[PDB]
This record gives sequence, C-alpha cells and structure tokens, in this order.
Amino acid sequence: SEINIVPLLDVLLVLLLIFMATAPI
Amino acid sequence: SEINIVPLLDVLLVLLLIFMATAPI
Amino acid sequence: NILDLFLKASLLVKLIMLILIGFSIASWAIIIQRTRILNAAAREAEAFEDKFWSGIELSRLYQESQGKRDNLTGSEQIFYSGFKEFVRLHRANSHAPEAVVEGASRAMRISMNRELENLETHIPFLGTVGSISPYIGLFGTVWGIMHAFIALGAVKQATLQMVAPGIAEALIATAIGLFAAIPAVMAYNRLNQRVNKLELNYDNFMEEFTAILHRQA
Amino acid sequence: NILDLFLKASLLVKLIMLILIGFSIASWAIIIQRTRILNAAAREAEAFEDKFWSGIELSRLYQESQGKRDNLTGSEQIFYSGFKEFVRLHRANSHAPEAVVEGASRAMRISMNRELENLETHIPFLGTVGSISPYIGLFGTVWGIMHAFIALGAVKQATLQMVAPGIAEALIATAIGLFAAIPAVMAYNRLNQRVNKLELNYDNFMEEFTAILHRQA
Amino acid sequence: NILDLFLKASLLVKLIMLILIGFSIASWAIIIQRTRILNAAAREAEAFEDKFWSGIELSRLYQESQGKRDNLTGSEQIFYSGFKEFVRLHRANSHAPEAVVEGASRAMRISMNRELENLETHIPFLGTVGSISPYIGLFGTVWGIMHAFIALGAVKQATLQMVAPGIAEALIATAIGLFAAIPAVMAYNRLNQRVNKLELNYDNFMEEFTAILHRQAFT
Amino acid sequence: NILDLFLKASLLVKLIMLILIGFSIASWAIIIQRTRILNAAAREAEAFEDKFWSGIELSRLYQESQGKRDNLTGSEQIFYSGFKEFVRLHRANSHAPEAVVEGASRAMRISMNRELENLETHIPFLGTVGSISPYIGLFGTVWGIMHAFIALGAVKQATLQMVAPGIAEALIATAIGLFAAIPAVMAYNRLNQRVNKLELNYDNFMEEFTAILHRQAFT
Amino acid sequence: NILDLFLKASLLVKLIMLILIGFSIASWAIIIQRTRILNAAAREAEAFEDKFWSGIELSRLYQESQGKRDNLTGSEQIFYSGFKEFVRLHRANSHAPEAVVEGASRAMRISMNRELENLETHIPFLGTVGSISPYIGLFGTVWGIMHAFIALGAVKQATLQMVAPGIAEALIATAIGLFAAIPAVMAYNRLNQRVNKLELNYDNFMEEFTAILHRQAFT
Amino acid sequence: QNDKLKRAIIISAVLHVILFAALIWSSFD
Repeated sequence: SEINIVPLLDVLLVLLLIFMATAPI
Repeated sequence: SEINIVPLLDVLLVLLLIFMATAPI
Repeated sequence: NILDLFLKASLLVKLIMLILIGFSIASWAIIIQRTRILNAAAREAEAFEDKFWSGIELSRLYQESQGKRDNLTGSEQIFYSGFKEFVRLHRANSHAPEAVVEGASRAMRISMNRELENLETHIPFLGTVGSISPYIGLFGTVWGIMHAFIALGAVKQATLQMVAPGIAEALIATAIGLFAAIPAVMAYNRLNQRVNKLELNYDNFMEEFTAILHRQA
Repeated sequence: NILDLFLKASLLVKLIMLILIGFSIASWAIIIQRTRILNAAAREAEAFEDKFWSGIELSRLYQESQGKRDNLTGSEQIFYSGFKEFVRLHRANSHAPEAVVEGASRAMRISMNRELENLETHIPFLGTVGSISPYIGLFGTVWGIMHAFIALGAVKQATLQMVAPGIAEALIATAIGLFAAIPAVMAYNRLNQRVNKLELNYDNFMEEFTAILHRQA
Repeated sequence: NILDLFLKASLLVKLIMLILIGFSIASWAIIIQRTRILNAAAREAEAFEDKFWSGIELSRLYQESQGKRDNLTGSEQIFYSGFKEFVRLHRANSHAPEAVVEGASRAMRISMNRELENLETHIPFLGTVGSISPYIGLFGTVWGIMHAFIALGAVKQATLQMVAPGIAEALIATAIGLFAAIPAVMAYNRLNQRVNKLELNYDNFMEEFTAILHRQAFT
Repeated sequence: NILDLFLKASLLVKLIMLILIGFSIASWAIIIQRTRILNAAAREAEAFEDKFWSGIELSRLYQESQGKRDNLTGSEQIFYSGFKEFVRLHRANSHAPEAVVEGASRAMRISMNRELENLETHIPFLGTVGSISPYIGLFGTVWGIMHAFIALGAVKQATLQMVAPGIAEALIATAIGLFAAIPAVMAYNRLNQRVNKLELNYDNFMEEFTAILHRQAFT
Repeated sequence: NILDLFLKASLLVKLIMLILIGFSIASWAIIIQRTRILNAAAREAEAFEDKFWSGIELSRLYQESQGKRDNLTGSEQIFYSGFKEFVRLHRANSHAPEAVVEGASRAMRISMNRELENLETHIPFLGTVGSISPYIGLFGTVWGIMHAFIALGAVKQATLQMVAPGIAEALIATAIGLFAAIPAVMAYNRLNQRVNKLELNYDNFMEEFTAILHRQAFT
Repeated sequence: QNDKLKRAIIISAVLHVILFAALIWSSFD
C-alpha cells in the first residue's frame, strides 16, 4: 500500500511554537 | 498535484534539532 | 469537558467539527447496513451452491425456480437466466451449438454484472471520506495556530502560559479527523475483500455451468 | 500589536505573506466561478436528453435548434452538427450509406472535442498553485531563521529572548503556505472527477444517436 | 528508561502499544509462512517442466500420474485435468476436434484459477496493517501531547523539565507504529510480484499444451 | 555576508553549491530558449490557418508550398505530406476509394508525431531538477551541522557565539536549493500546457482535412 | 567523523546503517550495469537504422539476416519478425490486401512489446528503494529525538554533553537516508527517459515500414 | 467569460477581506 504521515505536521508545528517561549517561567 | 511531504518534515526536524542543541536548560 | 472546548472554539472550527461528526455518523450507518447485506448474500449463495450438486434434475430445478422468479437473486438468478436463454435459443432462430453457447454466455455475463453492481454501493463514499478527512483537520490546526499568534500579538505578554490555550482546539481538530478516518479505511478494505471473494465464487459457478451445458450439445 | 509584529519582520517575509494571500484570493475566485458553469451545463444536458425521448418529430427538433443556431451549447450543438453533416452529405449522391454514417460520426466527434475543450479551461492554475505554495513559505522560514542567527552571531549583546519574535514570524509563513495550498489541491481532483462524468454522458449520447441514425438508413 | 515510560504511561498508550506489537507479530508470522510455499511451488513447477520435456511418452507419465490422486498440485494437477477432459470428451463425441480443444481449455482455465486462488491467501491482510498503523500511532501521540500540555497549563509556572517525559511517552507510539508499518508494505510489494511469475509460467505451459492438443486432435 | 560564508565552507559544501548554481543557470537558459521557440511556432500556426480559409485555389497553395521546401516547419508540413501521399496513391490507381483515406491519415500522423517530438526537447530535464534540488540542500545542511558540532567539542567552555556562524553556513545550502527548485516546477507545467494546446490545434486541422478529402473523394 | 559517532550510536542505528548501505551498493551496481546495456542497445539500433536505407535490395538484407537466425536484437528483430509474416500472409490470402497489413501490424506490435519488456528490468527495485529510503531515516530521527527528550527529563539543569547522543544519531540517520535516496531517483528518471526514446524510435520505424508495405500492396 | 471572472475576483476579495477582519476582531476579545 502507501505510507501517509500527513497529520505529523501539526505535531511538529506545535512543538516548534513552544521552545520559543519555554525559557520564561 | 499532490503536496510532497518528505522535505517539509526533514526541514522541520532539523530546525527542532538545532533548537534542542542550543538550549542549556 | 468537551463541551467547554467546543464552545471556546472559533466559528470555522465549529463548522469543521460539525462536518467531521456528520461524516462519522454517515460512515457508521453505511458500514452497519453493508455488513448485514453482504453476510446475507454470502449465506444464500453458499446454501444454494450446496443444494445444486445434490442430484436434482435441471427440469425440476427450473420448475421450482419459477415459483419465486420475481425475487430470484444471485446464483439462483444466474441459473434461471442461463436455462431460459438456452431453452429459447434451442427452439428459435439458428440452432447452431456455437450460437447457443455464445448467447448463454452473454446472458449469464449480463446477469452477473448486474448483480455485482447491485451488491457494491456507497463504498466510494467511504474511500473519499478516508482520503479527505486528515486534510480538513490540518486546515483547522493551521487556522488555530494563526488565531493563537494573532491573540498573543494582541496582548503585550509573551509568556508560554498565554500561548498554551491556543493549542487545544488545533489538536482537537486533528484528533477528530483521525477518529473519523480510521474506521472508514478498515471497513473499505474488509468490504472490498468480501466482494472480491463473492465475485470469484460467482465466476467459478458460471464457468462450471457453461462447461456442463457445452458438453451435452 | 499585530501591526508592530508585522513591521518588526523583515521585508521579504511580508512580501511572501502578501503573495500567498493574493494566491488564495485568486484560487477561491476561480473555484467559485467554475462551479456555476459546470452545474448549469449538467442541468441543461439532462433537460435536453429528457426532452429528446418524448417522441417529438426529429424535424421539429431540428427546427428548434436552427432557430438559435448561434446559441447552441452542450448536447444541443452535437445534435445539430451531426444532423447537418448527415443531411448535407446525403444530397451529395453518396452511394454507400456507411460513408454518410462515418462522416456524421466524424463531425460529431469534432464538435464534442471543441465543447469539452471549452468547458475544461482555467483548471491547471489550481494544480500549479497547490504544487508551488508550500515551497515559498518554507523558503521564507529558512531565510528568517538564517538572518536571525546571523544577527545573533554578529553582536554578542544579543540573546534568543530578543530574537524570539522573528522565529514566530518565520513560522507564520509556513502556516499561511499550507493554508493556501490545501483547498486548491482538493478542488483540482474534485473538478476533474466532475468533468469525467460529463465526458461519459456525452459519449453514451453520441453512441445512441449514431445507432439511431444508422438504423434509419 | 523505556520500560519506566511504558509503566508510567496512560492506559490508552499501553493499549495502543499492545495492538501495534500484535500486528507486527502477526505480519512477521504471515510473511515467514508464505515465503516458503512459493519457492516450493516454483521448484516443483521447474522439475515437472524438465520431466515433461524429457521426451518420455505421455502415456507412461500419465500412468504414473494417477498414483497421487487428489494429491497433485501445480502443473501436475493442471495437466491431469486437461488430459483427462480431452481424452474423455474425445472418446465420447468425435463431431469436432475444435470442440475437444475448447473443452480442454475450459477445464484448464478452471483448474488454473483454483490453483492461483489457493496460492494467494492472507496476502491482502498485509496492506491493512501498512495503511492503518501510523494513524493509530499518531492518535496516541496527539492524545498524549494534549493531556501533557493541559496539565502544564494547569500550573501558572512554566518549565519544560516537568513536561519533558510526556512528549517522550507520546513519541514512543509513533515510533512503534512506523516500525510496524514499514516492513509490512515492503514485503507486500515483493510478494505480489512473485505471483505474476507463476501466472506467466502457467500461461506459457497452457499455450504449449493447447498447441500440442490441437496438433494431436486432427490425427 | 553570503560570499564570506561561501568561502569559509568546507569542500563538500562548496561542491554542492556549485552544482546547484549550475543547475539554476541551465534551467534559466532552457526556459528562455523554449519560450521564444514555442511563441514563434504558435504565431506561425495561427497565421497559416488564416490563409487556408481565405479561399485561394489549392493549386496555388501547393505551388507556394513547393517553392519553399527548405523552410517547411509546422502545420504546412502536414498539409504537404498528406497531399503528396494522396496524389501518389491516386496516381498509382483509381480503385478502392477507401484506402486513400487510411493512407493520407498515416502520412499526416507520421509528420504530426515527428513535429510534436521535435517541439518537446529538453523539458524532462526540468522535472529532475525540481524533484532532486531540495534533497541535496538538506544533505549539505546536515553535513555542515555535523562538522560544526564535531568541532564544538574541541573547546572547553561552551558559548553560542562560536557556533552561531556554522548554522547559517549550513542553512545557506537549503535556501539555495529551494530557490533553484521553485522556477523549474513553475515552468514545467506551463510548457506542458502550451504543447497540449498545440497538439489539440493540430488534431483539429487533421480532422478537418480528412473530412475535406473524404468528401472530395466520392462524386 | 562517521566512525566515532557510529561507535557512540546504539544497536538500532547500526542495523539501520547496515541495511541502507546494502541498499546503496545494490543500487549502484544496478545503475552501472544498466547504463552499459542501454548504451549498447542504442548504438546497435542507430547502426541498423542507418543501414536500412543504404540502397541494398530487401532480398539481400533478408538473406544476410538469415545468417544469425534467431539471435537478433534491436530493430533487426522487428524486420525479421514481420517481413516473412507479410510474405506468407500475402501468399496464403492474396484476395484480402487489407488483412495482410493488419496481421503484419499485429505481429510487429507483439514483437516490439516483447523487446521493450526485455530491455526494462530491475527498475522497479530502484523505484522501491527511492520510495522507501526516507522513512527509515524518519524512524531513526524519531528514536533520537525521544532519547534526547528522555535525557532532558531525566536530570534537571542538564548539560550539553548528555544531549549529544540523540542529536548525533538523528543526524546520521537523516544523512544516510538522503544519501541512499538521491541516486535511485536520478537514475530512475534518466533510465525512464532513455527507454521512452528507444520506444519512440521503434514506433517510428514500425510506422515507416507499415507505410511501405501498404504502398506495395495497393497495386 | 471575462465578466464572470472579474465578478468572482471581486466577491472573493471582499469575502477574504471580511473574513480576515472578523478573525482579527474576534482574536482581540
């Protein structure tokens, strides 16, 4: 068949939005 | 047609690795 | 819990959630109907094929078939069509065995194609749902991220605590998309396999019947 | 607020975002436009096919078509072209009616190809937009991060805390790119699938009319 | 390490991991079991072709053929069916040799279809695993990330040390899902290509035998 | 800025950048040449059909085509080939007024295929560039990051100032790759569209001419 | 460089690297052999195409081709498979000139399909390698990232030393995946283009010879 | 053809403008 990993982009974007502001407490 | 995915995932993962490696927390 | 998250969402997010929920309900209903229909068809075909080789003459089989010829389906319908066409071609037009064989084959093919078309339906809708569902969820997540940035820019605070509420709806959209996606694909594959098995059984029966008919003539 | 963060971003990021928004507007305009034309064509073809089987004399239908000879579209034009070719070639002392039938089929095929080419315009722009859109956003993000690190390494007084908004502005580019990409990709497949159905309907009507014309000669 | 995260994970994560492991085990068993049968069939077909093209009279090899009644497979059963149908229908009706050839060909096609449909079991099960597993892994990851960040937002103090293990427990799911997904599709693509070779060999043998029968019918 | 990081890069990064720049130059040259060639072909094709429907006697058009045999390209070549084949077949013998249609169709089809093959040179190279360009950029970036982090361990105290330039030097490769990738994918589709439209026009001309010759063939 | 971090890597990384290296070696060998085979085929086809219009009578060419019997490749097999067929069909049925052309066309098409199938081999393997290679690198990267997150969540206020293994493993996996992926795609595209060119040349020759045959059979 | 395309462009542009304005206003709250 085929391997579709389409919904993984949301996970990576969400993670990238967090390390930016993770330094402040 | 078709939204190629492999380049986007690789670029985002490399960015995440860069951000992780530069954090001394 | 879920109600608060649904209420806090934006307008487009609510529309997307409603669309996905409707898709889920429709897919479940289609699966529920098709499973029963296919199981009944398989049971009837197996029973009739078991009855055939019991030693019953074709004449009395045809006599019994005309009693419920209005509701004859599947293998019974194929047998009725084949015998009727064979009888008609024997006493009408040319009587060459090649013509009779060709006519019987054409009639059986037409009946089998009609029955197979009858059995499989509403499956392409399941395939389309499975193919399209994740993209709408990704669209909703992207819109939610844009909304979160705009709201964060509206206020002067840059703390991750303010950013945190901007992720719940975006993740909920993707969760609903996957939840709608999985059963459609599973049912699609299973139903296709069952239909292929039924088609193979029908083809074997029609080839055996054609071989039987061609031998006597 | 939003304007402050927009101005803080470099010129290239803003330019890319404006380009993507314009692309989205154009794509939605085309998608909205084509649907009305396709639906009108479908309903007109169905209505004309329905009227043709009512038993009206073919001469009356030909007169009705001739009344608006310059305003015939869809299934109407094919009928007029075929009838004109059939009648005109019939007065040319054609000994073999098979030649007349072949000529009528040829003229009908020419007109059908012209009409389909007329219907199938303006579509591939959507495919190009869907194929190109994500790369521009990814390039914008890469450029933003590159310049952010260059500025950080140029002056030792800088810190990631100060550079933080630039990375968010960079990620907005990828968000907007996917936002513009997805709907065009879906609509391309939808519209091609819809055009295929009209192609099939025209083909079957062509075959029926050719058979009817041939049987009367 | 990994075991600690598995123990400390939520019930849904554990259930997802168990489902994925079960799918992987079933796929490996099916692949291993199905690989040997095709090789055995190919070797038997080649040996039978070598025996057939050895110049031995067909009568002797047919007298040896009936010994394994209801035990033949591959080209042996196909040949037996075709030859028996040809002989019976020729000794019954001699009106038309072309009818004899046609009946032989019909019996041959029936037997070939039965053999190929026997050789192609449990292969379609592999496609479902490859199509489904990443979706389950991603669902687990999404649920885990959502729960972890909700718990993080429950506290006004933000630090990534507290919420670091949750993301690892989330990513284990997609790792296992993709690990189970890859070999299934990789082997599904390869197994299908082997059936076509046996189909081609059977078709070539069928054409050769039909030609021989057509030659012998007019005698 | 860019030049300094280009010079400071290692051997592999410089080779990758040189290859990418060469691909970009080749792509631009191919686009520029093919645009003009296709525009000229389209203009000639549009202009010829205007003369064809004017109402000039066929003998005059044939003699005009004969006078310029050296410069016969495009639609007029199809007309010449078809008319020559028709004349030869009629001169051979006047029997069977149906074979002339097939012969003329064959003669026109051969020339149409030759010309359409001629107009489509050097286009498939662009798709290769569009498909391959990003991967090489990622390769360069990952190698640069690996080299930077390997060299980072040499010093004892860790500061982001030392490691800052290497990351930008790595990202330059990805930027160049995407910049080379976009135009090729943009141009491929447009060139294909123009070729398809030309093919449709030639098919229309062939059908019209076949109808004309068929009508003229029978009294 | 590679060796040090490979030693620092885990067992899964070693297995992945071994698999991908084997894939790369197989791909390189296939490319090297196939390029030479196709170059030889192309030069032979060009030579035969040049020879066909040397003014030699067809009978002499047929007699020369009879010297190699059935050991013919390139466009030479097309002439032999079809000239004799046309001659024998014309001899058997001289009252149906419109059927010998159909038979010759069918035979030539079948022979061309046979030759085309012969010239394409082991290309789907390259396609499979190109399609599957990136996902194994994705799995390696996911494993590395989850390991790094575990390390971060293990000890508070971690140093840059203990986060090295995950990043190293992830980068190695990505680099090796891309390295195995690129040549397969490039060779796939190039070989497909060359095969298409050869098919076009064969089609042109078949059309020309069929036109010659139809011209001959007209009288 | 051109008039329909222009009308579609106008309606799409105004729809996008109002959608973005509504999104911006809603995000303020």
